[PDB]
Amino acid sequence: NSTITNVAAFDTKLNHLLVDTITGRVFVGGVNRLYQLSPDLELSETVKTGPQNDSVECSILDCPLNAVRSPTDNYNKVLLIDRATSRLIACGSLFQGTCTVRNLQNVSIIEHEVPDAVVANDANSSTVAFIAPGPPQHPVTNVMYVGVTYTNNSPYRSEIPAVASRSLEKTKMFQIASSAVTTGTRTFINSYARETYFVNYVYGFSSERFSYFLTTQLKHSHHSSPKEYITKLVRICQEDSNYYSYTEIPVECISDAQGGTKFNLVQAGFLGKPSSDLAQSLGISIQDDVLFAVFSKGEGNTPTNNSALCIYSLKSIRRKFMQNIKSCFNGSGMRGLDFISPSMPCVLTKLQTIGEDFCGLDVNSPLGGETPITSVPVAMFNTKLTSVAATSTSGYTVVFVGTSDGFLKKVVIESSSIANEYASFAVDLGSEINRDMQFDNQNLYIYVMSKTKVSKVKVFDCSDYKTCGDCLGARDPYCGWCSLENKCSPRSNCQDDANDPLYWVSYKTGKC
Amino acid sequence: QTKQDKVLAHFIGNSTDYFKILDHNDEFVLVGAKDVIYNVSLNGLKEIARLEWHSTDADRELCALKGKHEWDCHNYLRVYALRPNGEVLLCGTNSYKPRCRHYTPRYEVSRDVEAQGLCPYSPAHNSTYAFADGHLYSATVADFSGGDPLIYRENLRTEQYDLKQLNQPDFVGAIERNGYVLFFFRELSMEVMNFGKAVYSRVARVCKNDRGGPYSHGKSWTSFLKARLNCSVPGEFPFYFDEIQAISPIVESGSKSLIYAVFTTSVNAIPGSAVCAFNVDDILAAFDGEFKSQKDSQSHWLPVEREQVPKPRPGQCVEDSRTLTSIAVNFIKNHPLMEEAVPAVHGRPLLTKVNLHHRLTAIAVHPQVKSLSGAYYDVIYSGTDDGKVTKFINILSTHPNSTVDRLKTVVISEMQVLPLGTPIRELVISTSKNSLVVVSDGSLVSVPLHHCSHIVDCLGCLSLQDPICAWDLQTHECKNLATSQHKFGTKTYLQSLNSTKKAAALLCPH
Ligand SMILES: *[C@@H]1O[C@H](CO)[C@@H](O[C@@H]2O[C@H](CO)[C@@H](O[C@@H]3O[C@H](CO[C@H]4O[C@H](CO)[C@@H](O)[C@H](O)[C@@H]4O)[C@@H](O)[C@H](O[C@H]4O[C@H](CO)[C@@H](O)[C@H](O)[C@@H]4O)[C@@H]3O)[C@H](O)[C@H]2NC(C)=O)[C@H](O)[C@H]1NC(C)=O
Ligand SMILES: *[C@@H]1O[C@H](CO)[C@@H](O[C@@H]2O[C@H](CO)[C@@H](O[C@@H]3O[C@H](CO[C@H]4O[C@H](CO)[C@@H](O)[C@H](O)[C@@H]4O)[C@@H](O)[C@H](O[C@H]4O[C@H](CO)[C@@H](O)[C@H](O)[C@@H]4O)[C@@H]3O)[C@H](O)[C@H]2NC(C)=O)[C@H](O)[C@H]1NC(C)=O
Ligand SMILES: *[C@@H]1O[C@H](CO)[C@@H](O)[C@H](O)[C@H]1NC(C)=O
Ligand SMILES: *[C@@H]1O[C@H](CO)[C@@H](O)[C@H](O)[C@H]1NC(C)=O
Ligand SMILES: *[C@@H]1O[C@H](CO)[C@@H](O)[C@H](O)[C@H]1NC(C)=O
Ligand SMILES: *[C@@H]1O[C@H](CO)[C@@H](O)[C@H](O)[C@H]1NC(C)=O
Repeated sequence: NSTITNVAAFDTKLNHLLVDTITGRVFVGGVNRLYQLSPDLELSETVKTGPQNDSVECSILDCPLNAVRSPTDNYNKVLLIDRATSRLIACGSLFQGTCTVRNLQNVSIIEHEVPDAVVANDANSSTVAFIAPGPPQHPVTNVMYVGVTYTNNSPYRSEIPAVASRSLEKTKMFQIASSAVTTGTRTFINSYARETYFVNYVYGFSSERFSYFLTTQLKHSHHSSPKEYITKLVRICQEDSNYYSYTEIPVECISDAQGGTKFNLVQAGFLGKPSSDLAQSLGISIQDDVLFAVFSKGEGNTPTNNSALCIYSLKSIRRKFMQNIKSCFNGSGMRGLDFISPSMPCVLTKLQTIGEDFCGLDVNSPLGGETPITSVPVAMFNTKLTSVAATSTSGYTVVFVGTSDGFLKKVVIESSSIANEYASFAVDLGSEINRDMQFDNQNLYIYVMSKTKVSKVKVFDCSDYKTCGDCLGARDPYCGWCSLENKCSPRSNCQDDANDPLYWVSYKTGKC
Repeated sequence: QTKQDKVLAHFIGNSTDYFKILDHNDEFVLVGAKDVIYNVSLNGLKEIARLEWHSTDADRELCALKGKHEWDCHNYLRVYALRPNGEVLLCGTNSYKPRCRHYTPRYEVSRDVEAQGLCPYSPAHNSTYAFADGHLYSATVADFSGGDPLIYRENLRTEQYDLKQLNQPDFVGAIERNGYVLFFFRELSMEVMNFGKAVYSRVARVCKNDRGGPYSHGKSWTSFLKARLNCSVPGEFPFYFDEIQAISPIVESGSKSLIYAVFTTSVNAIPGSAVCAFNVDDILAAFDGEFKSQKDSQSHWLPVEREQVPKPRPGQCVEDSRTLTSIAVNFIKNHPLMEEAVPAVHGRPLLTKVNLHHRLTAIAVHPQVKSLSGAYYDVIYSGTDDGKVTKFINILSTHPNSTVDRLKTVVISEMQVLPLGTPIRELVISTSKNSLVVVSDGSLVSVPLHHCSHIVDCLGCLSLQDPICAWDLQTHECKNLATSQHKFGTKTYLQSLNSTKKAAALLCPH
């Protein structure tokens, strides 16, 4: 195939994938393995991370009686790059979720080994980690925001928070960033809900002085109601060194079809920028952020083959958080988040200037919003969608969507209402496409990772359209047709030397 | 309805402030109030010194901003302690932003710092503390919203939001004893598998040489244990008083150390009050029995299986608690409640007031008043929520009407001290000045501890049945036996306590 450029097949099962934004090097974290590659998927270094002797009942320092360490696999759970200090962060499942700090030029080198329990020690329990501004100092130092699911397999697991900010200082590596006697940059799930109410962390991102987590979880903690799974959005102010601003609102992607259809289970997320046309529909500037996410209707907690693509602007996300916060501080309703501590009523407050930047106070502090942010999907699909990525190199936004069956689909989004597929092909047939799907630095190639392979896929190829009815017929937003030369190519490739403005024509603006 | 008492002195402030005895000697008492703290002489309830500390206008605008009222946004002084160097530790609520200061000598501010977990936010009588061996043990809330109760010392706290250790408690007192610190409070019941918003009263304990567990446990207690207090009426038809209201300091009644407590019934129940007393040895002995099992999905099991208790029993004070095992510290954090309930002295309440209009609210005891026969009786003072003080003793008549010993309550007097509606918050006894200081929200009133001098009639002196007043027959004066000297073989003095009150009067001739 000519659309796929490079293919790298690995020996183990792959877990994560990131691209260095300035050097374009590729880092792949997998089961018992850890690989570094060049921008063309040429292997540079490979690191054996397992297996090692380990039991879930034991920590590194002590192993209780009648328990024995046995060789177990080391699933990679976190893969991150620090920009200020050139060093790679990789966390494994062994030893209660340990992180190592490796050199960026050569991942084989270990620079710092920490013993702190940071990440889920399960093979399937989620873990989401991104680096963004935070305390202790005012936002000149970055921290690691981590969200971990309670694996429920060890007594040492209670020690690990569910959401927390963690320091990147050499002296205090991976410790909670700011902690005091009664408060800190940390949220635990209470002893009564910890073993029953689990939280699945899907995606994490930072936008406009706030840290975000996209989660799936049970709507209710008490057993008074039947089990319903919802998608939530966890937020914290980055200046906040107390998590006074820990707040959640639910996320609904609702459809007209079959009466009421709720795509309750989110599968993957991607934060990106809109196009000229799309920014007008959402009522935002082109420099503003848009959240792209793929939701799947789920039988219980299991996603079905009935997915949908939903977009959310962060102006409406911030205005929905503000809507839930304003309402609590006006005394209406219950604070929520009964699975942190018993839910007490919202207090009436004299607060007069709660805005989009509200950063939290002592009162109504851990707030659980009930008013959801709602969106109607621009596209629906007959397969389970497992990844999402968005680029606006062309004048239009194109969303790249990965299939659990191994297919890549491209959707062009012209409005909050109108969008449709213009391409669809298999990258690794029979192999679910991983959630970590990232572009090249120029957004010209996209890295698609399946179970055991990584494929460098070209974002557009207009040269393979010989005749012109094929160029405009492909309905590719990247492809137009120069009148003079017989080449299909984008606008920049044609020469406006021709007198007629119909030198370059799009697939919907004219006829060839 | 009720005779008013002979008020000796008074010390009045507004009703808006909220007095809290923060230290008491027989000569002086310290009173924390709305924006000041008073040093008051017990000689005439006269102010001797004052230390004013007002919340800044910005700090108290923040309080009203977060949904509070004017009367809540003040700096209610609520913690006092004289440090071993002459320094003065003084903390206040500071409009729901508690602060602590270090005054050094008059006084001058030497340190100011946050006090979350060291000092309540609200002026309510919800909290307590004990400055034991140069360290403040605090039992309060650490959050503005009041949903994070804890027991905090320097670098050690209970588990945040752990309801098996503390479930919405109201602390009533704290005692230092024998290398432990005891905390008295009422709590929500999650102990029983079928709990339904019931309130039970606990006594808790922490070792003073606790230094936290190993590794991550280094900031939490390795010795926190609690037991239920049993203040019930026994028999075929039990009657429980489950909400503890006030305790007393440890009282040395002969060879027994006792703690006296006031209990009441829950709301939407048969209204009633009681006074109970618990031996200090019975309190500590309960922490040596079985632990109560945690809640599971089956909920059909005995207390903790005794095969799960580690070889060094949890709760004992080890020299370095940082050497314990993760198994041991996690155990005591999952089994902080003892199985056995602390029994009461005589196995029943010493006084009961059921279905009356008023409730008992405070307690104080004058121990070991030697009667005319040479018997020692503790004299018990209990104040009501409508401003009365009840005085009484207990006599354990051996086989008076049955083979089982029968305990009887001898009520000496129940007089009105404060105006008809005002709740008595605390009581402080000065055995030296023969004065009883009654504490309300905005006043202190002193009354006579013993009324021997006031009465002049023979019938009154014997009907009073005070163990310290007896009628002389050479002198017509009803005399105080503390200053008098009987000789066991003289028919001079006359006193009747075991009989009825009318029977005591018949002993008076003519
Ligand atoms: C409420 O207000 C009352 C009255 O203002 C305070 O009571 C006074 O408290 C001060 C401070 O403790 C007392 O001063 C101390 O007196 C001690 C005893 O003094 C008597 O005995 C000596 C001989 O032993 C006589 O010379 C003297 O005239 C008295 O008859 C002294 O021993 C103390 O000195 C020691 O301590 C200081 C401080 O560390 C050291 O610097 C000295 O070097 C020395 O070691 C001290 O002088 C005063 O006597 C009290 N007055 C009364 C009438 O009781 C209360 O303290 C206050 N409430 C609270 C809670 O403080
Ligand atoms: C607060 O404090 C009060 C008083 O201190 C407690 O009341 C006691 O409660 C216990 C149990 O709740 C009572 O003890 C029970 O006695 C029952 C019958 O006793 C009669 O029969 C025995 C037979 O030898 C006689 O000796 C005795 O004198 C009585 O005539 C028993 O049926 C109870 O069950 C246990 O023993 C039997 C027999 O061995 C077993 O079959 C059972 O399975 C079980 O093991 C128990 O022995 C006691 O009598 C009460 N005392 C009083 C004065 O009322 C409260 O319980 C306490 N509250 C709390 C919360 O702690
Ligand atoms: C622990 O590792 C050793 C290798 O040093 C291995 O031989 C042994 O089998 C492991 N333990 C168990 C219980 O398998
Ligand atoms: C990278 O690190 C490994 C292990 O220390 C070493 O063998 C190798 O020589 C280093 N450099 C390169 C270019 O591989
Ligand atoms: C983890 O997930 C994989 C794929 O869904 C599955 O094959 C495996 O059995 C799971 N492991 C556990 C312990 O559930
Ligand atoms: C969903 O589609 C994928 C194709 O990638 C397939 O593996 C899976 O079996 C399908 N499930 C159902 C229920 O159709």
